[PDB]
Amino acid sequence: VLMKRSITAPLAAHISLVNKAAVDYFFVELHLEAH
Amino acid sequence: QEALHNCSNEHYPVLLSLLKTSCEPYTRFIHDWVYSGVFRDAYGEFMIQVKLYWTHGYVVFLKHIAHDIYVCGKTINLLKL
Amino acid sequence: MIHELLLALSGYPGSIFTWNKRSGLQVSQDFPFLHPSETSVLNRLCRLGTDYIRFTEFIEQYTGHVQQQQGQGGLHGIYLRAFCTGLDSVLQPYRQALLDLEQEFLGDPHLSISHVNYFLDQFQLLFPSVMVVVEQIKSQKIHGCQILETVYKHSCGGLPPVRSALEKILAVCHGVMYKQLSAWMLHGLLLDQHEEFFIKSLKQFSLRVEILPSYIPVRVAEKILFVGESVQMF
Repeated sequence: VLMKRSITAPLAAHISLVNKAAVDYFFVELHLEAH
Repeated sequence: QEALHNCSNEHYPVLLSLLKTSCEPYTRFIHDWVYSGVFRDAYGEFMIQVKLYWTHGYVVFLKHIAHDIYVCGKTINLLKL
Repeated sequence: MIHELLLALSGYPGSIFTWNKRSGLQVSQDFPFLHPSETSVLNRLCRLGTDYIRFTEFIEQYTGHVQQQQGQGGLHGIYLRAFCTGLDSVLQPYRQALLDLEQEFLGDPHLSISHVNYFLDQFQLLFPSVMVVVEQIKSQKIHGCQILETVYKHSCGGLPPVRSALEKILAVCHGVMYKQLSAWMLHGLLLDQHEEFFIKSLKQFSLRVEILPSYIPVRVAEKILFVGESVQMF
């Protein structure tokens, strides 16, 4: 079979972790929710 | 594209072996900037590149994830600060 | 005359056997010392090599001349390449026969013509029967799944070697249609273009009654279409 989707599944699993670690870093430290 | 063009012939393994090693530097590139926030490229032949921090430049493959990687590297480069 | 015949029949013409496109191979026919007994056998053996040259030249012309992707399937398409691929595998015992003849002639160069004719008599029937099956495809410019019926109507024959030989080619043409078929029912996306298999909700597709082969009923094609559309939805 031709697909590169068996490569994408361990990467999209990491993109979300990166984004959530960024938004928590905003919230509990730089107080955007307080702003 | 020549992969999806021919898969039902005897020229299937030759093209598969060629694409599998021809796609290694690109997969090497994407494996760095997402996990270490440092981009790499050969000659600027791949288009994607990189206060308020979003004043950075930007200039088949699965384009569903390609633009996602472009922000997913800049946030690592921000968290490295 | 001995090795010369094998060299010409394999497809390397000389001047004893002047290759023509209308007499095929034909012996020089002007020797002032030729014998009429050998003459009929010479003309009879020339036909196999003529068919062989036409077969291999057609296969060479229409297999591997592109990277696979016109709009006509009489000269192009994956099904057409699969036809020539099966035909080459059927041609292997002719090559084997000629290769045995060289060894016997090296062992004894005084072997008679009837011995050779006797061994080639099984191919003598097999080449003219299979000639019309490819001749109809080239002449009528047959496209798509209409190919698969054309060989199937000629594999209702009453000759066992011809029957098995055409069956080989139909199985070879079956592999590639199965190869797309394994993908479209599980996804809904095909990698083939310009060759139609009753697939053009019917979002960007259309079910054709014409192209559908004879032994695959319309109910079965409906079931295939239903599974592909349904997996494409969710």
